[PDB]
Amino acid sequence: HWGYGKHNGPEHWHKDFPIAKGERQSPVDIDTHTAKYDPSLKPLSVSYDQATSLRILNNGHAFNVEFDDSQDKAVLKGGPLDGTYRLIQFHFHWGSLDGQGSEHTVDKKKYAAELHLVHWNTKYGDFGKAVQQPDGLAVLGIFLKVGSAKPGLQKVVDVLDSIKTKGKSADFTNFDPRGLLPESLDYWTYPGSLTTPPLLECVTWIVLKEPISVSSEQVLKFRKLNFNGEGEPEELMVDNWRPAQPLKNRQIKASFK
Ligand SMILES: NS(=O)(=O)c1ccc(/N=N/N2CCCCCC2)cc1
Ligand SMILES: [Zn+2]
Repeated sequence: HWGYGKHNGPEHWHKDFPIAKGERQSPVDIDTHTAKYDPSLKPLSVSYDQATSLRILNNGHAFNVEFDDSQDKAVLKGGPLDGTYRLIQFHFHWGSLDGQGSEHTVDKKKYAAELHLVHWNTKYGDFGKAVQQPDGLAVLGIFLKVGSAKPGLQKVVDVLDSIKTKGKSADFTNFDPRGLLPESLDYWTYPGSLTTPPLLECVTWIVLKEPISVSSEQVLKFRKLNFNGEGEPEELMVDNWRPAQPLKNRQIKASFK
């Protein structure tokens, strides 16, 4: 099966999933000088005050914090979006070292990690139907740099020892994702894809310019997770990021400056 190992990583994915070589793949390098400011872009509206987390899951490629998406609660709207996108899960990608880990890059700069808040367009009724549409998902991407701790991340970090290995889950209620948001909602946006198989071309990407800082100790605990299941040979869950893909016929737009 696909993964991030020595034999099944991103450069192999195209054999099982040929849209890996498609026209709107993610992530990309954000060349900041060529992104154009679009005065028609609206402020992002992030309304997470009623978000209801339920569980955290090691899915073998990352960990997902899952939400109740059966009511109109945590939604994302505005920005470049038409309509209303509901939060279903968040997860991260990260490196073996602080100098790599992000999926998007900024002028070729890699960050230590990247948070993806995944939302689906309510017009399609559920997530599984949304991923089949060109405007089905909106993923809010947030860079992580290593410096001062993020206090609103620590609840996630501390539960990680309970989901060390693939398939493990733990109840995870009352987690407030507002504690993961940088001060500014300035962003870049472009049309792209899921960054893991099946690599579907269904995402409006919204990448915040301002990173969040997390501590070395916090990111070190991400790197103690395992890709393998319990009782299998230990493979640390590190470098679970896809490299930048060709921009092809795409423009990245900036909400600022
Ligand atoms: N890394 S990412 O945010 O682009 C992302 C978000 C969500 C994803 N969910 N993928 N699934 C795809 C198969 C269809 C339904 C199950 C979830 C995959 C990748
Ligand atoms: Zn992701």
